[PDB]
Amino acid sequence: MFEARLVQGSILKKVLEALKDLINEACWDISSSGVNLQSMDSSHVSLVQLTLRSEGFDTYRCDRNLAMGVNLTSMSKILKCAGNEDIITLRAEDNADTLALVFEAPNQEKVSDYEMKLMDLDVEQLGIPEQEYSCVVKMPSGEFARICRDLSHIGDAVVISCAKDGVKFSASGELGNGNIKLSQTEAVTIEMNEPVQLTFALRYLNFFTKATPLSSTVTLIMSADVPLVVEYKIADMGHLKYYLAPKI
Amino acid sequence: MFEARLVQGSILKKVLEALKDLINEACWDISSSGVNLQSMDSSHVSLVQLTLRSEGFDTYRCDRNLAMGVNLTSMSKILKCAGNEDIITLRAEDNADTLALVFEAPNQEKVSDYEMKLMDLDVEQLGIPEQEYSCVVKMPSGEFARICRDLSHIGDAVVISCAKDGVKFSASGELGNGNIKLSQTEAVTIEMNEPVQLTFALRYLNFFTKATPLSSTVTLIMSADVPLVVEYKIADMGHLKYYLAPKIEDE
Amino acid sequence: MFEARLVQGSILKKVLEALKDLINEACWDISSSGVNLQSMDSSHVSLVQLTLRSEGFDTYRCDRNLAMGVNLTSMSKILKCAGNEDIITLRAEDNADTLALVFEAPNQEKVSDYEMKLMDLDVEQLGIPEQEYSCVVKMPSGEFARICRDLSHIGDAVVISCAKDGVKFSASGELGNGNIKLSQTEAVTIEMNEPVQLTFALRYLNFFTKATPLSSTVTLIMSADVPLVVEYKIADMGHLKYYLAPKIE
Repeated sequence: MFEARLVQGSILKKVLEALKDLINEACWDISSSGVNLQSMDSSHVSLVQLTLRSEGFDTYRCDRNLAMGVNLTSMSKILKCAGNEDIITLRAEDNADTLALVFEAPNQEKVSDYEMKLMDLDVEQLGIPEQEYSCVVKMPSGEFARICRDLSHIGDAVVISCAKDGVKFSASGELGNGNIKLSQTEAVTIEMNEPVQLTFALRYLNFFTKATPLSSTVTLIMSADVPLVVEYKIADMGHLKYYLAPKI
Repeated sequence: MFEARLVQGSILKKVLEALKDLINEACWDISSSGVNLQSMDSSHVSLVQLTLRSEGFDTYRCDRNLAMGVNLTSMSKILKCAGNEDIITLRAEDNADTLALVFEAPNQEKVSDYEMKLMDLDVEQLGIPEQEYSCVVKMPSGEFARICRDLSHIGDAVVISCAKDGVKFSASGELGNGNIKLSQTEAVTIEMNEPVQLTFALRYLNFFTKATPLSSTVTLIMSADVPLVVEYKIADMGHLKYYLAPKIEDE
Repeated sequence: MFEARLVQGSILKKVLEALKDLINEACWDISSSGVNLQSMDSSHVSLVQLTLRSEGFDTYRCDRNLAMGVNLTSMSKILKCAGNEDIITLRAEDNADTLALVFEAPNQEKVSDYEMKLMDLDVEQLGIPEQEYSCVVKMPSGEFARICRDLSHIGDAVVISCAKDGVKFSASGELGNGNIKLSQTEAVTIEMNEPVQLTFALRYLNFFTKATPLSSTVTLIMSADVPLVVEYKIADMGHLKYYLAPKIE
């Protein structure tokens, strides 16, 4: 048996909202420590990793580890049927085949029960090398989303430069060019251990900022020659992290 | 002759909003007791009936019965020109041809006058079978609209099964299946005099829920072998009722 | 060297929003008295004129007159990158080629710098139409926008009839007709020096009401024989005026 009860169900809604634009299907790895999901995006450019610890659920039981193949488009459509204050319960039998989602309204007079067919996917885990923290930028998540949206009107790629005084986002295109300079202060903190200057495709960052509702801050972790990490904390539960390799 | 003054003009706006998605044209029957309208949908699947009693109007005068053929799209375009707090007056001369709508703002500095051409429509007598109240469900109108929208993501048809303790709405499709169970308590009341289980096309129920702004509650009246009634009360005036035949089973 | 600092940058955002539906490219004429723009719209029916006087800017310096050819679509995209409370500075070197727009948040922790390529345009050469103030109506801008939208559901043109006590807006089409009567009082004032009854295309007036955010009042200046003026004041700075001919003449 697998059964997990989450009183703040909107978390799951926001999680699915943050993944379906990027991934069509993926494996949810369920174990006694909680829920882990790792997947390349459907264009095989970026990597996504989700962690939800068992301690963040109001009830959690996992008799046997399972790897559930899920069409995220379908699961997101089902989670649109939950109200933002619903209690959400996931349940799956040993040897999978279907996953049940139960939404209990807080009045207690209405209960919704959805059953989703599970898919047959063979995906193997990619390893994540140890992180080098050359620059770490923590900033309001809405400000980062607006930065990416603004510069994608100028160009298709952003140059992120992190040096002692601050962090700069630059783009260049047919209409001209732009840059946005942030200095350390809705607080902005900058840990610069060695300067970095890297180029990234704005299309993928604009996908990553769909996780903005999960947290009021985002963390950017940059180092030379390794993927940028864009990370959102899922309070008292885990994280959603996106990895993106720099250009050229 | 005909003249009716309605101080809460937004009612008419909401009425037209609730009809234009289902029917294009309809005959407004005007008499001294008030306004009646009945029409099948443009696909002749569902039926709509509207009553606005003369007593719900602040002024009401009708010297001779009229059957006004109205393009509901045009009437809706005109009523979009009224503000939500406008006083709305309808006026028509004996033997019709046009309907006048006057919108008076509450400031009193602005008055709008619209004249709408009427049209010639074929009217087919339709009878309503007396209602059998096998199951009656009263619930918040917003909750019913959300139930219908949620399950139309799962499938195109909803099975409504009504039993002693409660009512269940079920759907099935690709993606899988879902059901939503309501128990008696934003109050939900369930009168089950005999069990009913019927299937209905979610597309038409989704048309019916465009009436949600007229009332905070909706009533579902279900019986075996007779069309479902989905009813919204128009407080202190009348009602909008929608009728939908169940889907026919296979074999 | 041209440099202009505007502490209420949202003015510039609203201006570009009020022009971009109507004009793709136009010349911004910069002089020591300020910023002037005039252009026919992209369909060559209506005329648009913008004035922003130097005194309205908190800083203003113009060493030499410039004619900056600007793609207004590009400029509006850049100005969407400014927040509504940003301080905006425009800057251009002598002999143009690019225009710099600097957006400073008021906390001072964020600064955005955009460089926009200018273009060489062959301007049409236009006079500003003659004025006669036969009738002048001042009214809330939102009410005027609502009148134009509502009647464009009835017909393609509005007949504006002006009398001493009030003004009437009428339209007619295949579904029927409508009129909206305003009397002099969110006040509407009417200076009627000669009676007027004039017809104008609602499609173009509906373009003009995109300037509604710049002002809570709009002024209609009507005459037989010269173009209607629809005017929005840009408070303590200038105006945006739209012109439409009453007749084909």
